[PDB]
Amino acid sequence: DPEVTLLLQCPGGGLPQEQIQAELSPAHDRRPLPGGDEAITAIWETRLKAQPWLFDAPKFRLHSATLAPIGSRGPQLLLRLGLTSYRDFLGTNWSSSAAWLRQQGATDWGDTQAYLADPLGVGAALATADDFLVFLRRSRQVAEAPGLVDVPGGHPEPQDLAGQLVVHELFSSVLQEICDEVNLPLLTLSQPLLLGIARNETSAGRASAEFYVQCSLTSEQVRKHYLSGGPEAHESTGIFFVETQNVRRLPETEMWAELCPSAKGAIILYNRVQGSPTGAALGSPALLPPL
Ligand SMILES: COC(=O)c1cccc(NS(C)(=O)=O)c1
Repeated sequence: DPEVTLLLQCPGGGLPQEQIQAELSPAHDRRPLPGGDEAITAIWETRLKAQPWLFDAPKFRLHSATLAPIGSRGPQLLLRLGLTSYRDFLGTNWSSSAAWLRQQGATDWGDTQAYLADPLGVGAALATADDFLVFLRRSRQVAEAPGLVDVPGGHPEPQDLAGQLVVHELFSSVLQEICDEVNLPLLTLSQPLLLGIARNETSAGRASAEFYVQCSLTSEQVRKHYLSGGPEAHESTGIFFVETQNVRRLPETEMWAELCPSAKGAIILYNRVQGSPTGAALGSPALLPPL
């Protein structure tokens, strides 16, 4: 799957909030463009002159993630974070010259991402009480991956000492996206576990943190909550469910060609970190059938 690469696969079935450190530093920001940031300003002015109702927004930028030696005690992951914006994103990752910027970045900084906004997305493998994952159908009238299948998530907005506040706002925000879009009560939701981080190669390699959340409602109750919002309560145009049994082989189904890249990352990481049993019990041929 060339539109998704894994940057991080978390250990021990996935990492709780309490085992993650963030470092938020201007050292982690995008580098100024070779000819200067005037190019970003130009693209932005042109866009507002077509769509004057648009507004800019801060985003978290992923610089890198470092995993501790496996089976160690103490914090298991360090996320190195800076700040970007919607505007810097439109002017870099979504620019026509994004492939050229990545190459100038290798030359100048030995980093394909150095000239890119790279805002950090979040997504969820969201399981029901009756062992299904939740999927959403994207509007055919939005710009990014129109009419494709997606999982709940978003692009959180800002505001280990501030670092802990940052990690808390990342975990908080995956639950908040589930409450806003799927219309579920917060109290039906487990604390998220981080499964890993995936990169979208169709969007110049911008990264999404992928989480696992369990809901106490059955699929039938989740559908009722979703639909009871009405067309204005969600940006998606439908909801649907696949048995966890059937997620194992989803990359061999015709559904795979319809999944947007960040949802592909969420399913691959769910399969590697939450699926894939290590024990004799869940390893046994009758519980884990071959091929
Ligand atoms: C490039 O953007 C930043 O680093 C940054 C820092 C601080 C605040 C914001 N907010 S906004 C609404 O201007 O996009 C962006």
